[PDB]
Amino acid sequence: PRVSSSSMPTDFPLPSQQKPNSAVDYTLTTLDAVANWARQGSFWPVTFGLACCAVEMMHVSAPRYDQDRLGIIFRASPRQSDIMIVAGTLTNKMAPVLRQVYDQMPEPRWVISMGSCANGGGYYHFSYSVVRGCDRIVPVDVYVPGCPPTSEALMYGVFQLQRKMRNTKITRMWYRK
Amino acid sequence: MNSFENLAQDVNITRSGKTLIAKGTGGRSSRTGYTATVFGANGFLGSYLTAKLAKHGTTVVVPYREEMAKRHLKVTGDLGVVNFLEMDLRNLESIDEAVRHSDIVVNLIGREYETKNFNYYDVHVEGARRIAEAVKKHNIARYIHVSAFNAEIDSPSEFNHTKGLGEQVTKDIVPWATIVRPAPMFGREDKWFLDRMARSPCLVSANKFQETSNPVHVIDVAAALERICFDDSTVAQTFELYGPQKFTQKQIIDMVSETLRKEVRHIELPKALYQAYTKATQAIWWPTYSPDQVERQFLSQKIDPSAKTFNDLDLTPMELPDLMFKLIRPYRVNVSQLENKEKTFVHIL
Amino acid sequence: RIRAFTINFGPQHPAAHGVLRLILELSGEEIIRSDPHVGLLHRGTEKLIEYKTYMQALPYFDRLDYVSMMTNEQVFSL
Amino acid sequence: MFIGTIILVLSFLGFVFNRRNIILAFICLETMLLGINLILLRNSVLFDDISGSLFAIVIIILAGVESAIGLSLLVSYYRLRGVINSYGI
Amino acid sequence: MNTFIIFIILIPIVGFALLAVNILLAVYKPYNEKLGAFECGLTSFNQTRLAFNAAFILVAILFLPFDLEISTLLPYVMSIYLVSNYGFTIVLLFLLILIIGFVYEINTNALKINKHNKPNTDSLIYK
Amino acid sequence: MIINIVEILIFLVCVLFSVAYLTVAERKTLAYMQRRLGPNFVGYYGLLQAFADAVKLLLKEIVLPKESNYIILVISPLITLITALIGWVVIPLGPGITLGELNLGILFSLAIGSLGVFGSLLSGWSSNSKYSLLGSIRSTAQLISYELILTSIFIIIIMFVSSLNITTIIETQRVVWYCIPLLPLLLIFFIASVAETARPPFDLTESESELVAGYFTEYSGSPFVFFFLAEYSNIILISAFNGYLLLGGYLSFNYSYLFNILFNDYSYVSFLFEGLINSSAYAIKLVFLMFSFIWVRAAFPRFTYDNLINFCWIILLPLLFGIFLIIPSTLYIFDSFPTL
Amino acid sequence: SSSLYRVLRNAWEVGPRSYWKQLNSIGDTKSGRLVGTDIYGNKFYETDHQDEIHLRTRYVEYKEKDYD
Amino acid sequence: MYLTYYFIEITIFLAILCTIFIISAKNPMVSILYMIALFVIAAMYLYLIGLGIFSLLYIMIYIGAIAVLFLFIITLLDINSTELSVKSNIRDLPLVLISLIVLTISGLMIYSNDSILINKLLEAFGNDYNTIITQDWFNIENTTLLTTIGNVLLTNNAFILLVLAIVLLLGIIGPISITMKHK
Ligand SMILES: CCCCCCCCCCCCCCCCCC(=O)OC[C@H](COP(=O)(O)OCCN)OC(=O)CCCCCCCCCCCCCCCCC
Ligand SMILES: NC(=O)C1=CN([C@@H]2O[C@H](COP(=O)(O)OP(=O)(O)OC[C@H]3O[C@@H](n4cnc5c(N)ncnc54)[C@H](OP(=O)(O)O)[C@@H]3O)[C@@H](O)[C@H]2O)C=CC1
Ligand code: SF4
Repeated sequence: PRVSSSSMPTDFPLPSQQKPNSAVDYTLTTLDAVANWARQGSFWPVTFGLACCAVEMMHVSAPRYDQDRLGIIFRASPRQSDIMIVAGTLTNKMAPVLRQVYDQMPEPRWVISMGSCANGGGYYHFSYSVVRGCDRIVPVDVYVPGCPPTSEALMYGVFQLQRKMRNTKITRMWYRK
Repeated sequence: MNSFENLAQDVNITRSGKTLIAKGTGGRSSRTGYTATVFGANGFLGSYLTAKLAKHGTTVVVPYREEMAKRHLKVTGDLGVVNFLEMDLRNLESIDEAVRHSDIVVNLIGREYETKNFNYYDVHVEGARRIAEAVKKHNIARYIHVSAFNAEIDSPSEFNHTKGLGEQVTKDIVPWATIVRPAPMFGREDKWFLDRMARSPCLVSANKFQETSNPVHVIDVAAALERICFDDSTVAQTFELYGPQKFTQKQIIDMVSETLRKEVRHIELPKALYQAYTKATQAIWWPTYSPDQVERQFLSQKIDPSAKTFNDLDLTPMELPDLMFKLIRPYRVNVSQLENKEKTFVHIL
Repeated sequence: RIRAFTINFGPQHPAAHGVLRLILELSGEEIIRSDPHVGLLHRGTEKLIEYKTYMQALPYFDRLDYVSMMTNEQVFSL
Repeated sequence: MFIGTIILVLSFLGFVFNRRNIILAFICLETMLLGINLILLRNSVLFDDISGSLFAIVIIILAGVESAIGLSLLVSYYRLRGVINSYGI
Repeated sequence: MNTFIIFIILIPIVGFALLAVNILLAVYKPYNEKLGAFECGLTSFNQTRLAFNAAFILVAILFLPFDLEISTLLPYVMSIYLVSNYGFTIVLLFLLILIIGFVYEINTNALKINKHNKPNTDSLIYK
Repeated sequence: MIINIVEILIFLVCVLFSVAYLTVAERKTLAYMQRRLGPNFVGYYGLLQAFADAVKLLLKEIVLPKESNYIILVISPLITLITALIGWVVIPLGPGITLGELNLGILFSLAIGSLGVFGSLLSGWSSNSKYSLLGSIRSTAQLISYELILTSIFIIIIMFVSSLNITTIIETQRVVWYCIPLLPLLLIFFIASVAETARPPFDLTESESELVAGYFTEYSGSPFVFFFLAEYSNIILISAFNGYLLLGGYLSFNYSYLFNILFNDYSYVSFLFEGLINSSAYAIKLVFLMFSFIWVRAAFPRFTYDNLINFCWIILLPLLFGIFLIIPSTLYIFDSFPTL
Repeated sequence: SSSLYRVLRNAWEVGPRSYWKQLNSIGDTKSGRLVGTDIYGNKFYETDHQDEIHLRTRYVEYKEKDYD
Repeated sequence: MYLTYYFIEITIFLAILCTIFIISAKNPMVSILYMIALFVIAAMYLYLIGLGIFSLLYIMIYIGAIAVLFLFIITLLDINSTELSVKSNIRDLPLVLISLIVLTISGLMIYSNDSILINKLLEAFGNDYNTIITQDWFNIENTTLLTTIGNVLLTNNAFILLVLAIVLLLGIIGPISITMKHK
């Protein structure tokens, strides 16, 4: 028990406010940029979409607003999808099913909530068989609003999620910024 | 309908003077009135604690360290209940900032291995000194500080030494802090107790496993901790939270192996070679078994009789053998009357 | 005794059009008994039309059968 | 001759003392056939002739058709009894 | 040391290295609801044994006697000049003995699975 | 010793790149068939897309479900990987340019394509489910059933050469290719090649089976990158087999007169120029062939297993017996048997 | 259209520095006519050219590396 | 240079080792996978002796048809199996040891022709003399081994190829005729 004194700083920047200074900092920032950019340029959702908002997702697969040109492809199994899209309603009969699909996906996982029926119930908010948004079931990162949220707006929600992937800082975090 | 189980009453006043009228029936969309800051809420104990805390609508303030873990807490409270804000232990403005509006505050910041940034002295007594100095400055009712079992200053293990030192420093700064000392904690995907025994290639140790400690379920620790959090009888009291019956490690591993129906490995090589091996594995980024956790393989459960148990807050902890089967379920592997009955089905079409 | 192996075409399936649970009991590859389950999308739109006026009840119809909106609008309007 | 004789004898004793299932008995038969092959192919190489290689390339095909026939015999054995015993037939 | 055997040693070390960089660099973090096989977002009971059709097993039992011929035609194709006019007729006869067993197989319709979806052949005789 | 390790380094790095950009080129051309652009957000014109997939895919975790043998689950990607990659030795990029020149290279090429079935079938038992096992059954039965006619097409071609060496076939081919006498053989070898990889003209497992993602549904990370690499290595490997025994291997035209104009003497620039022409001819054969695979993917629906087995065993194989009888009889009628 | 001549002639008209900037920006090479600029600072362009599909005519060139 | 000497002996040891994992493996199909490994060890030995042709015939025919058939059986059929418990096979162990000794020695016996029994066995072990390989220039064409097999299967033993066709026919007719259920 020899150590009895600490020399830790009282002013040290938060991770949202910190810029790199040392050669190890630029090294971990470059390595982090490689990892985050790999997480963006390939971007694989599971095609959970079930109702009105699923056709609007099939307009993101359409040749006018392409998703292949962004790197997006529907691996239709949650074991391989990075992310999930709750695109449509969530009744009380499907809430364990939605969770069991979300439980399976490998650990770097996000989820975007497409539509107004998928965040806060929506048009069917006061109904006996509905979940008032998948916020109760799955932890959601980006909310895309719109009752048929325009393919423009769904793509904008995807760009917002990719911006959240820019500042994930998986390797700067381990340095304890 | 739902009901406020945690509260004795409707209208509760704090010690600081704030008056808290709980609204509505129990449940998700209701609000209790309390503002609570749980430090370390991404941890193993803290997830169950802020699950139980935001269940009835107490506003939970979560200072987080990384952005990717904390997502799993947002589902447990209503909209507006749980509030995430970033914090480093080094910036005093963030510790100053997180506890500023809290009616109650708990920390569980405790790290079992030394880092390049923090030793044991940095996280256990100096971080607790910074948090408790903030809580003294802001006049917060009900600061409660969790520390380890077997936490004394005379002990040779560094962990237990600086936990006892952290308890003494948070007694010096805030006199009205409840200090709570739980036993080893088994839960679902726990740290080193059952998740380690269910998957381990070798399960190597010292001591020939004969250390004595009893394990407590973690929803029991979180339930006892929230039942502390709300009554004012538990101010300035030290609590021992130890399970019903005392175990040894070979007994626990026999209990795990009889429910797995698989023979878990046993090595028991000498201490100095083991210590040098842990010293070698400290230089790797993912969290490895600590070398001062070797010293805690000798230290057994030393209970203070001058403390208050589960019996005070009206809880009976669940035993490990009744609950071994549920936590060890995924690692479980799995004659003539059948053959007299299978001679009537069709198998080739 | 023809013993039948039971499967679902559950929800998470591309050819199930999203919401369709379909218990199929097969013997080899032939289906000897089928059983569609449904209710995974059911929301009680018809209990809700009774609490809204006719003009407010108008969107409940193009919400259902969401591939062909104007026809669902047309049947309620007629 | 050591590798073919050792494969033949160890495969033969593993066949004889099989009490655990039946597919071990089939694969012990096939490893026997491999051992007889090895002994013969070496004798062809040491004697400078294709002659034993002629018997080898014929017994390859006969081991194949033995597998095809006997595994259809097993499917016939399994047709009436929806499980195969551990102790044997 | 030819460059043939560097390759057969060298593909595995590449594969072991890619498997190792996955095991080292990705997190592990499992639990019970993550574990468990996938069928469409619904768990179920698996039946201990299920029945199958005879054509399923018959494809791969029948596969081997045709495969053994195709490797029996492989000694001939290398010696086709030496056995001029004579080994030709022997290989003809060999292939013809095979072809009549094959036309047995195609006349029995052994690999075809029928459908029990009969359209109710029997008409409506009344009283 | 320095010279054989740098040649195998450069052939490795040329083939392991060319299986990565195959998948990029596939998404590109499948997009333009469907009147949409391919990826263009990852490189300057969409290139190094496959590197984005690969670097992310190595960062996903590996989950090993509770019903599974964990070893078998991770060893079937390794054996399918190496088996789809060991067959890249024996192809020549010019006369006697292989990575091992052996006297019987077809028998090796035909024994490695026999080893690739296991990583389907064995992968069915890892995570043993009765809805997964039977899908692995259907896949393995299809896979062997079309490997039969693959091997048979080979032996019909070796009737003309009577040598299991491969550059011997391509040197034999200088008088005439083997596609232009044997035109129906090109069509049925192409469709057996589409079958042997389980491409999505002839697929049932990835789409139609009770698993949503084929036999490899439950995977993540390294066990998916190895299968993904192995399928497209299988693409370009059976494309190579077509390139040497049915189309010209490295042969485009005579190019003696162009040399007698240009050069004066044997020098390293002359061997470099000749190597560029030979491997350019081989590459344009192989690239037209991968375009044919991607082109037949675009236009067509898929098969029932009954349609598939009725296709192979009842239609194509009796026709193949007629081919066995007609071609040595044609070599017989005229006085022409091929000499060793 | 998707021809090489269109991207080649637009690369010649726009110039190499702005070509490199548009290539880091978008995949396409576009030549417009400066209709106007934004209060945030975002130049907008409109395309005369004959071989342009519908909904291709107008576009933005942003200012920031992080664009919305 | 002399690292490349003991290869044959290594394969023998390796082949021995593989058989112990065949007869003692908890899962069946894991032991059939060890048998596939034993075919690979055999093909290693056949390349190593000088027969590079056969090694690929073993990998084609045995591994790629017979083992694929076996694995294909074990998948969709029911087979119980018991583990190698010590209590059920410790009663077998003495007859195992006696048969190991006798069958091994007596397999090593008939390669030799002295009337004395002990002189038969020692001639099994006296092999350490190195055969001298001389270059003879009498052969003008690349008759490989497979060419000679195709000359002797087709002229001198054409009837064996033809009776073999009857056997391959039987291997077609039989499995069909069992597993039909005609009408
Ligand atoms: C006088 C001399 C004798 C003259 C005859 C000459 C004989 C030699 C010619 C051999 C060429 C054979 C080519 C393969 C023929 C396949 C036959 C076929 O089309 O399949 C028929 C099958 C339907 O079978 P069936 O039951 O009879 O239908 C009756 C409906 N009541 O339907 C099916 O199975 C579905 C069709 C599957 C076809 C596979 C398509 C996949 C890929 C197409 C490859 C296209 C190649 C493009 C490549 C690039 C081209 C530039
Ligand atoms: N067997 C056991 O579990 C025992 C544990 N305890 C004590 O209970 C408390 C929590 O136990 P447990 O849940 O199991 O373990 P934890 O995983 O919760 O311990 C770490 C927690 O505190 C955070 N933490 C560690 N170091 C720091 C730091 N410098 N700054 C900020 N946060 C930090 C961690 O952040 P992050 O979430 O990002 O990792 C995490 O939330 C600890 O105090 C422990 O000493 C008591 C006796 C035995
Ligand atoms: S969000 Fe809107 S369009 Fe989508 S399913 Fe719900 S009501 Fe229909």
